[PDB]
Amino acid sequence: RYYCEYCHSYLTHDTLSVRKSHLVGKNHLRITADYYRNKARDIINKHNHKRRHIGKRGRKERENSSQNETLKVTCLSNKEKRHIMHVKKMNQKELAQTSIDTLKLLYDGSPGYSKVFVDANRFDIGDLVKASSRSRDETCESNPFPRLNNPKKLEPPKILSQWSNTIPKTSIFYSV
Amino acid sequence: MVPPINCIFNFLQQQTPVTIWLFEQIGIRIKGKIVGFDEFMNVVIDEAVEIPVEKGTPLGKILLKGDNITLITS
Amino acid sequence: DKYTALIHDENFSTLTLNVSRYPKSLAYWEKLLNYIVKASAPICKSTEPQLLKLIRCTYSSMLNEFPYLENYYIDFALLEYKLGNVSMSHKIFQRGLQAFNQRSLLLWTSYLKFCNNVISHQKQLFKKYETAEEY
Amino acid sequence: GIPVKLLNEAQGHIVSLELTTGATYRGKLVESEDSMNVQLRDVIATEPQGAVTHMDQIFVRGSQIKFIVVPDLLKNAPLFKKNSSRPMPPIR
Amino acid sequence: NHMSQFIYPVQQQPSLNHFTDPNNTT
Amino acid sequence: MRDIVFVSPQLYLSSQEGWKSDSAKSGFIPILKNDLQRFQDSLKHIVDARNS
Amino acid sequence: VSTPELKKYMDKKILLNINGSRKVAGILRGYDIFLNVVLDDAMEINGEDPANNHQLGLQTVIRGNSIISLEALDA
Amino acid sequence: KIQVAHSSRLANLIDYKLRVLTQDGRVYIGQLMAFDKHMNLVLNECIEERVPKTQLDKLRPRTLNIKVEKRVLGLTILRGEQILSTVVEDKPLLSKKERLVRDKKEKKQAQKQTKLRKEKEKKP
RNA sequence: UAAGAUAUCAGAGGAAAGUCCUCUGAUCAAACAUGCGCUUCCAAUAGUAGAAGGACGUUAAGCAUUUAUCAUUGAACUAGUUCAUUGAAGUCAUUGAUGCAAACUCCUUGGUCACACACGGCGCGGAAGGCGUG
Repeated sequence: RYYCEYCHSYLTHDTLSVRKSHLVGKNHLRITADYYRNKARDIINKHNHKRRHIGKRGRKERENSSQNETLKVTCLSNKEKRHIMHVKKMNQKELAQTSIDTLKLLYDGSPGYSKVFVDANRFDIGDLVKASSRSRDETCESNPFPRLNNPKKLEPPKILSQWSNTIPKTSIFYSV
Repeated sequence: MVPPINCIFNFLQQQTPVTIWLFEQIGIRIKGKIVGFDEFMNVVIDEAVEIPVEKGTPLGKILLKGDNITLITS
Repeated sequence: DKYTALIHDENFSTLTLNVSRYPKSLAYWEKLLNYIVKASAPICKSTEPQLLKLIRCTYSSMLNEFPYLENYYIDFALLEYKLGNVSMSHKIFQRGLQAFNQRSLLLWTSYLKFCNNVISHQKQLFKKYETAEEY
Repeated sequence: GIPVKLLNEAQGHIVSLELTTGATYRGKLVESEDSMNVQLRDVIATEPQGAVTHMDQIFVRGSQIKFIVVPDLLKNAPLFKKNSSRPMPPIR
Repeated sequence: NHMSQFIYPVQQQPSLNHFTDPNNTT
Repeated sequence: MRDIVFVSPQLYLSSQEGWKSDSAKSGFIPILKNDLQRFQDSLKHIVDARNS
Repeated sequence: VSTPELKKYMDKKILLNINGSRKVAGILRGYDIFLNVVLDDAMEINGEDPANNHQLGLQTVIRGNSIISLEALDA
Repeated sequence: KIQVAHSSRLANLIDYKLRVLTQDGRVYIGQLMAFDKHMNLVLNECIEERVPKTQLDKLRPRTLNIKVEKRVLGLTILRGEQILSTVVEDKPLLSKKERLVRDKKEKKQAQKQTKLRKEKEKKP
């Protein structure tokens, strides 16, 4: 007999094709997509709880650290730490999905932009994406002069929220 | 489609002379008419000659073993 | 064959002769190329050497008129990549970076992406990035 | 046997090879059969004396494979669970 | 997951005097 | 090559040597062998301005 | 046991390496469970492209104990 | 170094960092995870180690030091045909007592899933 | 891919030959316990250490070596050599690759346990085996 252990279910009618109908079935794909999403975070979320080995401290260092004053520690509340871990987890999700693609935005009206950045129609990748519009025929006859009320200004540089109040308050020149 | 065992058979009945490249170690090519074959692709060759790699001796009726068959060519 | 059927076509004789009449216009160089690729549409190792050598001398003669076209140095390597000789793909990034005097961003970005896959040697692949960042 | 069942778990991910001639292929793995023979798509092929090329599609007799390197996140797919509890099968 | 990592910077104007007009020529 | 020839106008309008070569030389444009006369006919006026 | 699925390959030009050094390009007709393969209009490739290259025969069948790789040089 | 159990077959020594030899004189050293009827095996974080041709005159009979050129390749599936022998290198990260503990908690947890699945399939 | 099987041996018994089945011995195996003056290992604080393993780290363009296409045509030339043109293929590298050696930095591991500073065992563990009974 045969079964798929992501779904945990046995196949009802065993043939080769019923397997392939289950192997590329919508239900089964959503399981195996979700199964590896759980094993991804679990290696990171279950952080290596290391084992400590405490040495018997010296007579010398015990006197040199006694004269040194005891520093204050900061412990947050349970309600506080449940929110701050909700934030810091959601922040690391953002740094995954940045993908800084300003450079594609800069060469928009150039003479080979269809052939290099559209990426349905390169050579290296182009045959593979057609399986799984802005065509390759585009030349520099259409849109001769870019600035004819068409172009958008460059989106300004991003900044950190936490340190949003380090910015100089006034601009040097008067913008419109 | 044209399966190989099907297409070995179309040298048997057609009586065409074939050349058969062997395993690269031995260093000879055999040629002559393929009379008949088995399930294990070992064939009998009629009026065979052993060419080193056009001065090679004639063999006669030779049963060739199917481990050493690399190509069979017209 | 596909090659000789393209020479005896009418549109090849007019688009070529247009370029030799008006070299620096570009929009005729661009039509001479955009047409000649589509006429060999399956552009794999299959297609015949007379048609590939001709589509190589269009590119390499066209970049010798317009050395500042970043995309057509990328697009000419990828055609040499898919056809499958990465020796000749490097050689035409080297000739692209030297055209800009080593200091163009799009070339060094779309060189290194490619260069990750084919260098397969640790110390030398980081040497590409050390040489890159100083320019 | 798990060694082979793993290779089916790696469809559509980048893998490597090493044929017993001493070549090294590395491209996305499209098909595999039970005799450990594979079809790779969009590959980079390294000849035994170092020469590298690119080829779109390749097939290899499974008999000549020396090893396959798989993505490292399948190290904890459920082939490797020792104690597994399958449910009672449906009646045919 | 309410707030975000980054914002575009907002900034105050310098009130438009003769010394800080970017179109000025005289 | 066959049925193709490499020509550059910058060496021809200035009337210099080697303005055509059949081998794949650098900076030359590939035109059909039969169309070399239709090439020369178009540049005749500019050669008349260069001459006179 | 199972037949190798080269169903998408057939009737395209195909280069393949026989044992170690010899490379043979032809148009693939048929195949079997052992990967013994048969192809039309074969040509043995070498270092010099037109010079050392010579054609083999009209139909040739290869044993699957000498296939290493089999690249499909077409779509 | 490490003393292996005097009657321990290849099925027993899962997680033991092995030292597998192929026919060409190249060695793959890693944690074993599966095996098979015809003895092809899945190592976890293996490293291939080769003696280069230049160093090999040094191993001919006369402290020797050998420059072993190694390359990382994580999670392989070897082939059987190629293996020549195996030898044991390290022992697993977890104890012998602790590998029984993790079995019984997983054997308990696996059974809990089925009964929670069967009663979620029965009524709905 | 399929079929078959679930330790072997020997004896007594039930339905001259063999099979089927049952309790009695021997041997074999697994799991579990449990012992051995059994074997090996388990890191400074009376000090700023050290052991095993690494580094796909640095010094470092170290030092010492050896390597960078073939064919066709003309000129000069000694009696091979250089220059120019035409074709063929061409991993990248020469700060490389190959051999030699050191120093430094940094990473993962553990009983950093208890008693004692005392002229060839029989402290309490844990880890790894070997051997023996049940």
